[PDB]
Amino acid sequence: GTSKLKYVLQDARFFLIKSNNHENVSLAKAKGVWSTLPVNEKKLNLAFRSARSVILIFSVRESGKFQGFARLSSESHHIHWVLPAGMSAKMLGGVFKIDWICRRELPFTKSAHLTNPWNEHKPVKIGRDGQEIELECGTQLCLLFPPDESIDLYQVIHKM
Repeated sequence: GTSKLKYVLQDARFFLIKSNNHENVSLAKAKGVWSTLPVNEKKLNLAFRSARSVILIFSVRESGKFQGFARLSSESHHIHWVLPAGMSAKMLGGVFKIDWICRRELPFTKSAHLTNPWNEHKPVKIGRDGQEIELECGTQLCLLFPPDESIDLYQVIHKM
């Protein structure tokens, strides 16, 4: 049901994560980890100390979809990521642990009614990697995803 999910999302912060390939999101779902660029790694570390839950909502560039969402379980710490033209293995060296909340997709067509105040009220799908999503927009976006019956939020709740 949605009750435990709403509990996890209560007073959470939300960040849009953009990945240039599906390979890295699949790796993150398999291994429960994410790495980002230092500007964003600093923001997420700050946010992790500031809020009961920090939620990353993932979208693979050009997929037209979100691929799921997850809660930070740690700050970064120093995996075989697939690097784009220009990115370095040292820039992605900081590794966050994450607990997936939903590994199911949501097409952007289903989130067209949600605008993000922190990105000039553009549709929530629009945003650079690391863009923060305002509370109400982010909560509604998470609730649009199909429920993921493989996930038991009980152990997620037993970390907050």
